[PDB]
Amino acid sequence: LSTITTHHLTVPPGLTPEEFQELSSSIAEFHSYRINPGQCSSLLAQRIHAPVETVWTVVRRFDKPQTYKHFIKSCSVGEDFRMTVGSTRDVTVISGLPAATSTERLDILDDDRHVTGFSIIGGEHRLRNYRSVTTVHGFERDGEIWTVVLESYVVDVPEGNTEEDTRLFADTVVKLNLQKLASVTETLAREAG
Amino acid sequence: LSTITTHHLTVPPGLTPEEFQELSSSIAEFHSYRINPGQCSSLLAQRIHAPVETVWTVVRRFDKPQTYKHFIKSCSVGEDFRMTVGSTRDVTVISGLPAATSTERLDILDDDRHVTGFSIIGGEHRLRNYRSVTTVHGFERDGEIWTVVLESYVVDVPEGNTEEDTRLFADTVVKLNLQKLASVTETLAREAG
Ligand SMILES: O=C(O)/C=C/c1ccc(O)c(O)c1
Ligand SMILES: O=C(O)/C=C/c1ccc(O)c(O)c1
Repeated sequence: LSTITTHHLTVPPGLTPEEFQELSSSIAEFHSYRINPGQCSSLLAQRIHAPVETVWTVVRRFDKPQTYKHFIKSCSVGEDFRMTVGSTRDVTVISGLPAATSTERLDILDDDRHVTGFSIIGGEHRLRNYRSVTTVHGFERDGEIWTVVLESYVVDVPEGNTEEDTRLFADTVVKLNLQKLASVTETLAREAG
Repeated sequence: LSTITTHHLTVPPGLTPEEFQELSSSIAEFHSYRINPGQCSSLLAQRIHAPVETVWTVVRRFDKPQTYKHFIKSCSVGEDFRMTVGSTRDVTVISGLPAATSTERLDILDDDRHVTGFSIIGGEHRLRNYRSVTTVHGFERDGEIWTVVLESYVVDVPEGNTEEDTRLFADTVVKLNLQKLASVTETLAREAG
């Protein structure tokens, strides 16, 4: 039947053991899921040479995912949008197929603890019933400062797909978007303002 | 009926007018196509802070596209592969769909002029009858050296797609792969060896 993910028990790629030891409690709290047959789940990590709040200022902008994600043709939130849990956005993904819309709901937004997350609630693409959580974490050593971003998801494996089929695709997309996040926020950090 | 592409008559994004003026003859020679209704074509450019031959050493490796492209699960050329025009490779693309194979043929390989190109000759994906050409070009100013990579393609627009549907997708993939090429070759340059 259902099982618990083990992301919080091993070092994900792109994290050092030292970083993992500081983050294991956060991974248990925010990046653990109860999964069912036909679902898969992964945890990805990205080190960023910028302060936490600089990274968080970009991560938290639910209305502007194109600021750090690839393959976004457009994203609309409509008038009267407030940055509050329950809000939705309509994302049009660059897919090489006829353009549709992924409708996504903001599930979590904690500016104190630097946690956000969302669910895909409709849209006809390769990530059915996708739900993800992103957390942002600060590190220091001898006055030097960096950030780690953790992003996990659960998603349905489509009929005819292997788990590897779906997991490798979703991991690749998340990893590439985190690399964009790292580039964008490192530029913001180096330029101050 | 058929028309000629105009890539050689305007500055593509990511190129300066000065760079374009030095490259317009190469764009006419290597990045111009006769296209038909139902096809689209684009030219993309990427500046790289590395010497031409450093970039070319990576660009030319037809057997190892994963060295600079994203979304490659595997690539096989089989025993007795020689780097010669007419050779093929089997590329398995990370697609979130059940894994298949894009069979691709090496169309051009000129180590003197730094031109290569390939065609997708089978594979059941979003880039039917895709053909592309990549050229690598050196620039100098006051002893400083850089490279521009130009990559163009022609591809079929699937039934039900708009030209923008296909062109935005193919452009995004090419642009992201060129960014990876820039990162990989800039690292090779900075480390020498
Ligand atoms: O390629 C697909 O099949 C879907 C990709 C996708 C779907 C929803 C998003 O928010 C997003 O950034 C990417
Ligand atoms: O996403 C698709 O539909 C196909 C992508 C694709 C197809 C062939 C390649 O060589 C490649 O790098 C990517």
